[PDB]
Amino acid sequence: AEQTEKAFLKQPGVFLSSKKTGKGKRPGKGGNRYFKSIGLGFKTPREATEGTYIDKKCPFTGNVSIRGRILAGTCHSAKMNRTIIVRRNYLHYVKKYQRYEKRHSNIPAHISPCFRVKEGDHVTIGQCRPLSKTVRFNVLKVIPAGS
Amino acid sequence: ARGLKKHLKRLNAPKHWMLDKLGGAFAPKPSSGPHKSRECLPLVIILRNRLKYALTYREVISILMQRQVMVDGKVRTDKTYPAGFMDVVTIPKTNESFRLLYDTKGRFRLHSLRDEEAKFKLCKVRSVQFGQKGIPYLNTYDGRTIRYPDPLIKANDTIKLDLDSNKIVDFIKFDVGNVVMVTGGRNRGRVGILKNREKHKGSFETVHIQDSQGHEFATRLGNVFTLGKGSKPWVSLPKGKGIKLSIIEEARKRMAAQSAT
Amino acid sequence: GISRDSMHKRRATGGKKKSWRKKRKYELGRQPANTKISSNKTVRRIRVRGGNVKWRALRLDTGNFSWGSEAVTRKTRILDVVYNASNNELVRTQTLVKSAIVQVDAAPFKQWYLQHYGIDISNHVVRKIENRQADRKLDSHLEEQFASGRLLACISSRPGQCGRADGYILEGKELEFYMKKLQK
RNA sequence: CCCGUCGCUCCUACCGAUUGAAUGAUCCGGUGAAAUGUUCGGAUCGCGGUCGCGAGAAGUCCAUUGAACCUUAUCAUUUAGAGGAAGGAGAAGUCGUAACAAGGUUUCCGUAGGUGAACCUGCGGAAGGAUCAUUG
RNA sequence: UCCGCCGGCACCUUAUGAGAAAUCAAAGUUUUUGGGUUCCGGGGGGAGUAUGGUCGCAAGGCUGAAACUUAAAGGAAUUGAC
RNA sequence: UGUUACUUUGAAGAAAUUAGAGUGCUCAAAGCAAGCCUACGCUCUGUAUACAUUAGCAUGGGAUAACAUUAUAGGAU
RNA sequence: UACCUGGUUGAUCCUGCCAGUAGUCAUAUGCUUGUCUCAAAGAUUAAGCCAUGCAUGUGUAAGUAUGAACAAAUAGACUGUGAAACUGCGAAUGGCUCAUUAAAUCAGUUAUAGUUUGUUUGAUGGUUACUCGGAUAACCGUAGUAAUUCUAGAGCUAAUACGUGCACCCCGAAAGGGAUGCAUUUAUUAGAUAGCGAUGAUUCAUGAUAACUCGACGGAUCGCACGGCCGCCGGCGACGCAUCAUUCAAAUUUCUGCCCUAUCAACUUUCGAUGGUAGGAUAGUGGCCUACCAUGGUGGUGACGGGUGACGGAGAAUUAGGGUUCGAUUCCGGAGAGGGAGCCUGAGAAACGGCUA
Ligand SMILES: [K+]
Ligand SMILES: [K+]
Ligand SMILES: [K+]
Ligand SMILES: [K+]
Ligand SMILES: [K+]
Ligand SMILES: [K+]
Ligand SMILES: [K+]
Ligand SMILES: [K+]
Ligand SMILES: [K+]
Ligand SMILES: [K+]
Ligand SMILES: [K+]
Ligand SMILES: [Mg+2]
Ligand SMILES: [Mg+2]
Ligand SMILES: [Mg+2]
Ligand SMILES: [Mg+2]
Ligand SMILES: [Mg+2]
Ligand SMILES: [Mg+2]
Ligand SMILES: [Mg+2]
Ligand SMILES: [Mg+2]
Ligand SMILES: [Mg+2]
Ligand SMILES: [Mg+2]
Ligand SMILES: [Mg+2]
Ligand SMILES: [Mg+2]
Ligand SMILES: [Mg+2]
Ligand SMILES: [Mg+2]
Ligand SMILES: [Mg+2]
Ligand SMILES: [Mg+2]
Ligand SMILES: [Mg+2]
Ligand SMILES: [Mg+2]
Ligand SMILES: [Mg+2]
Ligand SMILES: [Mg+2]
Ligand SMILES: [Mg+2]
Ligand SMILES: [Mg+2]
Ligand SMILES: [Mg+2]
Ligand SMILES: [Mg+2]
Ligand SMILES: [Mg+2]
Ligand SMILES: [Mg+2]
Ligand SMILES: [Mg+2]
Ligand SMILES: [Mg+2]
Repeated sequence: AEQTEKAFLKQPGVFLSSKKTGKGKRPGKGGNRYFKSIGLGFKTPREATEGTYIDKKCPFTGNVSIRGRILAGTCHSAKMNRTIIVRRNYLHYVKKYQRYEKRHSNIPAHISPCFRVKEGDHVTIGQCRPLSKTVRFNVLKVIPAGS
Repeated sequence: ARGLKKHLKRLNAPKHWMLDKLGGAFAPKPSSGPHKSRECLPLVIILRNRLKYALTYREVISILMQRQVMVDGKVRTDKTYPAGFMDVVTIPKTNESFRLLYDTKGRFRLHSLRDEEAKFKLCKVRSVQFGQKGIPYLNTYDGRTIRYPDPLIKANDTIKLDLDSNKIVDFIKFDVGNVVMVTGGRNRGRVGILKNREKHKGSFETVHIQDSQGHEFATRLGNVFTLGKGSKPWVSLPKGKGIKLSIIEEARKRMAAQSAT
Repeated sequence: GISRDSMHKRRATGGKKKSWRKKRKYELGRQPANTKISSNKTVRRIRVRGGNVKWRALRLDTGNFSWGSEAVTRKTRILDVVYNASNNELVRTQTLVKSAIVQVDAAPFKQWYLQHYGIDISNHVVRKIENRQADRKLDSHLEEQFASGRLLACISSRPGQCGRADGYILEGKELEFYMKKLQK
């Protein structure tokens, strides 16, 4: 099961030992799994609504809100645990020569278990509060490469 | 800095105050109050620079310390009190009463009021939410909090406030077709009819306003202030009536004035 | 003193950060409370930013614990720390921290259970007690530890911040998870 | 017109034994003030019924932050140095005559050896040659 | 042997072209300035020297300064003198 | 609902400085004043406006250009 | 003003530099100098060292007067003025400087649904008490020391100082009892649908319930005016406590953007480097820190390191256009107070005209 850490992982505020049944109640009540819509036209993946993973940093089932800048890029590294490096490609204008030069920036981003990603895939990241020393973004959508 | 700044350098003061740059090294630092420091007019400016009643910083203190000036029906003795948009300033000795309204060039104008019209003001609703004990309340952009508001009142609406009973007399819902005034930005002081509302999720909302002469200009929702329902404002406007003339048109009027005057 | 600034840290690239200012008071830290279980209660008042107050508990012996399934909360004595997911060394030192698994006295809850269900683990009174007994269900694992007089509980408060050690009685799969860790 | 050695004076830089020197910074290590938290301690004061209750200094214990000093090490900058040795400048030094004419052995490039000095010679190459030319 | 096509090493005449000119059918289509792209130069010396790095058994190769010095050095062409 | 660059318009955007409108400090560099008539005053006196790379935000345009995509359609209906 | 001229030859056309020409809110220096207006001025080398003086104190009708203080009056608590002293507040602004600092500061542009915020402004604070207790300053009088707003002991007496204190649910023989303001801490529960609020988006605002805390909270304060009912009731203010919103702000934070150097090509990670889980700490997010686990993170699109006689910007000089150079200095932001470090007070300081080493 998802219980792989030394502590017992559970969603805060969801009581799993209630005598009554959660049938016919909203998410997060009656022991039902909690999930939410982040707005901005993004859809909640089915893997997050019907999943069993616990991730307090998940934008859909965690305790993090999306607000600020929405960015897009390509997955550059997917070797960390629930974190990826997103490469953003842009052109920098050189004024004196009236021409452009290719530049890039690596933006660390948290990816919830509901998303499947591989190097080269296109991802959309929404800004959130600092999650680590360098992570300030959360993956919101993944488009497989060649699709 | 290790705390709060208590001084305002004269060149750093808001431009709409129209303070001469060589008048001194400092400008009146607006005190905390209902209006923001960048969107207000301190009483010292009003009494000395606008009305000429006081000739010096010292004389303003004398006038206020005699309790001869009232803002929104209450006596104010603070020289740097932040009087702002729609505030009513009353001077019983001179029998004068003014409302702070932006002229078409974006500067505060002391619009003289009649005695009857000086008994109320317009306020823009900031938000409506439940307070302690589940009691609903609304707060405005002039620092006022009103409990038990009408359930129909929502954010961005305008409420007519009576300065005597201190109660909401009437309110205007924020909707397309009403007459509004711009209270900030490039188009500050312009009056027109709200024609459209463009919403952008997660971003500022843009509102398109059409002038009575057909001129259309845009601005942010935060800079709009509804003045009346339909096309008639509930308050008296200055001579310009929010009509912004081009520099060519303004120059044309000046040339004609010299010929006649 | 203790500081929470990032100046001393390396950059994400690995390069060093040359210092450009001294430590600020608004980014300070303080010594850990290291709250311990002891009958000599001691909580020291700490003045924090803004003139507010924090309560730092050095020693605690009782806590306010809630039985979630029964929706009853009672003050009970803290007996022992049995498991800690962060550092096992905090268990043998009997340190009270949030999310630590502890054993609490079961006596306060037994009295309520007898007073509520009329069971050990006046005409109108018996009328309702039997009515409530129809929908009475008690977990076997939870009942087994009532005999010993100790209930496994998890601390949900922060003794070093609020000065109190409150929690809830373990039950359901959470109880199964932790009791397996203690089965050695 | 003009090349180099040698001889004389001056200027700039380089090499150089001296485990060169000085100065500054940094790393590790050692020692470690003060403060804070903790432990113990209970001078002393107050309040109740010669026992209790409360407050509490000096000092002490452990930990934390951590100046400062002292090693080795590394780096940076500046600098002395017997002697060796490069370049340049300095009206009118010595020895030749290598380059410019087919410059009197056509010149030059790469490479190798040799000679007071320019230079000489071997091998391959170039014309920037002194030949745009033999269907004779 | 004759005509023609594509490709190659070149040559001859010519200026409507270019260039400081010698000369070039490209070294042309450039102040009427822009097809794409790589390398590379910034007065003459000091100097392809010093130093560090790197390659080589060595010979040396590749990379490569400064102090200082100097009003010229140099390219093409013209008339003389030799 | 493939993603961008580009372009158009707009919103936001400190003052001072720069450009610039008005104004006879005697001129000028400046300043932000003043003007009008002769009353217990007036002109609601004036203290405009433009510019402000790049990046970001929002409308219109889709030529040029970049990336992505295509036939065992996981196609459209 | 979209400009050139001298210099290589016997003479010529070139390349090419040297020299000349003009400006600088550009410094120094030389000589000269009548008037008006305007005006920079120990930045550059030494953020080197400093004699002396001054630069932060503060009183309203409204906290506390028995000066053995003054003035004016004449059996009363005081109630004309008021030094001193306690209490309160401020001294975290301003001013000065540019040493450190190269994605750092900073600029435009974001976020706080990630926090604190004296004050201002608005609203909101339940159904011995005819007023408690003990101290202390000024004052008074014994003093010590070479000496300092260095210091000890005794006698007095105040408070808006200090310490106190009137101030629906459960149990149940439906009586009675418990809890019952606000705040604090935890858990359960509601917060719909398309009675029931808001957002692009929150188990959010907020409600109910079970308990919890040894809660600086819920006025033992002051001025003026005197009235209305027959002892009762009552006006206009001042000051203060708590909560929310607001204002004044901070902190942290998103995206893009910075000069020379490769004779700097690898750097980071035992002792945090990148990320995960659980805690600790913080006003709060976060390797900010601890334990455990994973092996990541950056780099010719120049990481890392080095140089800067490098604070950044608004801007300044010169500019046909493009551009080049400069930006210590009055506006904004940051940083420092001989070098480090630590800390108290406080709403706010890692403060230096505060303290400790
Ligand atoms: K600050
Ligand atoms: K020869
Ligand atoms: K020859
Ligand atoms: K030979
Ligand atoms: K041919
Ligand atoms: K203060
Ligand atoms: K910024
Ligand atoms: K910058
Ligand atoms: K934190
Ligand atoms: K972590
Ligand atoms: K204070
Ligand atoms: Mg300051
Ligand atoms: Mg928003
Ligand atoms: Mg010869
Ligand atoms: Mg011969
Ligand atoms: Mg010869
Ligand atoms: Mg030819
Ligand atoms: Mg060209
Ligand atoms: Mg050269
Ligand atoms: Mg030019
Ligand atoms: Mg000559
Ligand atoms: Mg020159
Ligand atoms: Mg005092
Ligand atoms: Mg550097
Ligand atoms: Mg950045
Ligand atoms: Mg809630
Ligand atoms: Mg954490
Ligand atoms: Mg660790
Ligand atoms: Mg600079
Ligand atoms: Mg510097
Ligand atoms: Mg500057
Ligand atoms: Mg400097
Ligand atoms: Mg200065
Ligand atoms: Mg400044
Ligand atoms: Mg400081
Ligand atoms: Mg000094
Ligand atoms: Mg200090
Ligand atoms: Mg000083
Ligand atoms: Mg100071």
